[PDB]
Amino acid sequence: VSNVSHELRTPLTSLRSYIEALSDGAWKDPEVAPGFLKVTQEETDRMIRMINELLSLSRMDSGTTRVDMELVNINEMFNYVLDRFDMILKKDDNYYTIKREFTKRDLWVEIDTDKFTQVLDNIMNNAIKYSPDGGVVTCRLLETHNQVIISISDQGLGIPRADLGHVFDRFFRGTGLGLAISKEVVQMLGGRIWVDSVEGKGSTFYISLPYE
Amino acid sequence: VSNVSHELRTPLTSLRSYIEALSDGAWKDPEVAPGFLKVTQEETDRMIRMINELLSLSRMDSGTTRVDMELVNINEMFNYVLDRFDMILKKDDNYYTIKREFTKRDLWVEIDTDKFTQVLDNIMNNAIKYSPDGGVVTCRLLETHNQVIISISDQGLGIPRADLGHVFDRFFRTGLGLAISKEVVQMLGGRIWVDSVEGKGSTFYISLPYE
Repeated sequence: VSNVSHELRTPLTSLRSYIEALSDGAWKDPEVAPGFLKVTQEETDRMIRMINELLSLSRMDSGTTRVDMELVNINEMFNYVLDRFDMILKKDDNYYTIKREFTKRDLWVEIDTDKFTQVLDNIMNNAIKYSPDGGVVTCRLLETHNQVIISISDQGLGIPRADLGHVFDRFFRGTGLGLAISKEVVQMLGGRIWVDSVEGKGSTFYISLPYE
Repeated sequence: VSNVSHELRTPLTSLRSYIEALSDGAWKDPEVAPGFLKVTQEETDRMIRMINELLSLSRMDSGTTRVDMELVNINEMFNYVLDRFDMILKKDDNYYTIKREFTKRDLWVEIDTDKFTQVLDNIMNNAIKYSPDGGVVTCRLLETHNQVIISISDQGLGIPRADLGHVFDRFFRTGLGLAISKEVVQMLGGRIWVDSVEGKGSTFYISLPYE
């Protein structure tokens, strides 16, 4: 599409600029060279991600993806993920807190650990990105009906109620595929994923899993 | 589809390696840094081209590509392209010759100068790259029947007659230049094809409506 290849074109040409800058001499100058190099690094990793997600949406949707399913404890799992995010957030130069509300009963669900961790990641990420003033990101885990409900909420920028359903279609606004990922994955893990937001009260992404 | 994302994945991870190398300190060292940067440069430009080709087949497949058609002199045109290639080959640190045989009647055809230039380029490229022992790349331009015939030949590695037809199918060995040229020429209302004998050589033909 004019869309995808151009959305790949952008960081490429970006990279081209920084690289050109170094090549023409910037590499010799210590005031800019590490910095420019860092930008190049980031752009590259970004593109590898975009590529990989593109690929997973090629193999998952079209649709031959071996999904490694284990009976995992989501209490621990969610705590691991949130730990990693707390670690990235505490070494920042800006500012974010993680408000955990996990039920006191240990829950076990049939999920792919790696693919679900990539889910939780993508959603936490998109949350922090739609929360410009910072503050608290709220993460809940509790059961109902034999749904295990994970919910992740930000009190940042709202989300248009006119477009609330299409957040899960490909590239709806660090890559812009994380939602497509999580939706597809969760759907495959046999759960349901959706969003509820009031502009600009805040945003909340829901995940539901078959409990037993 | 996994193919495309793998052919994009490779130079990316390449880039990652070189970039990482520099970032960890290589930039401070003058013996490797210009060189590593040259690699990064090349890989990046490469990826941009691959993107563009992908995109041109995205607009061509869906036929959403306005092809800017002019009545051009292919004699001069081919001479321009071959001039550029002669400059590229003469400013090299390695070996290649351009054998021009252009008919002495000036021919004019309805073509998109730029897209046909990318054709001639892609094919000349496939010639120079597929000529491991080096030597001469042969470029002919002559009319027949009201065909304008361009032919470009290399005396390098042959091309298997068992798979000789699929050189123009998507991603047969950036790796899309052939798909480009084929599609473009078809769109310019001409015909494109290949004839090769391993390992005598390879020869790409282009035919255009002459009048």
